[PDB]
Amino acid sequence: PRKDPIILIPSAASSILTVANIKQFLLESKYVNPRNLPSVPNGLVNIEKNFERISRPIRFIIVDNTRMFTKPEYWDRVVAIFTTGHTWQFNNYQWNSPQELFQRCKGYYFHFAGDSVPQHVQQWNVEKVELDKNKRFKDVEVVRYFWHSLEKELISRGYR
Repeated sequence: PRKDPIILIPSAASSILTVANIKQFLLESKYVNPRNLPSVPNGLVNIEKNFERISRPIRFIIVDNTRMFTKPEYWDRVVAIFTTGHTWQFNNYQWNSPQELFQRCKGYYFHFAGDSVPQHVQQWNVEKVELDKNKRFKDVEVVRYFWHSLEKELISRGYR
């Protein structure tokens, strides 16, 4: 696949990662409360990543909505989905049940250490990732691990 891959990150009130704070997190390994940053009017951010195990840099389109999906083939480009924990998140997705969706797209569920994971989310085939509420010294490693996790997924989906 050669078009830019897509990461879906819609948000709910409880979301700890949204399009508003995802760049700071993934590029600077700096976690910031998303309500304390400028909103992103179009719900779209771009991030370029140079992976160790992929030759060319990869440019991600990271969106909080599915308005860009004007042809079904856009859905084939979705390589990761951040989940809010609401099952209604997927209602308008090409694959709208979590079982099918997370069999073919990598899912993540981020939450604060100490906060319980909803039972239905625990059952989903998504990777649960914890962040400290009040310490930030682990963030560098969490982000390194996230990128490694995503790199592995890209290689498996044929990105070279």
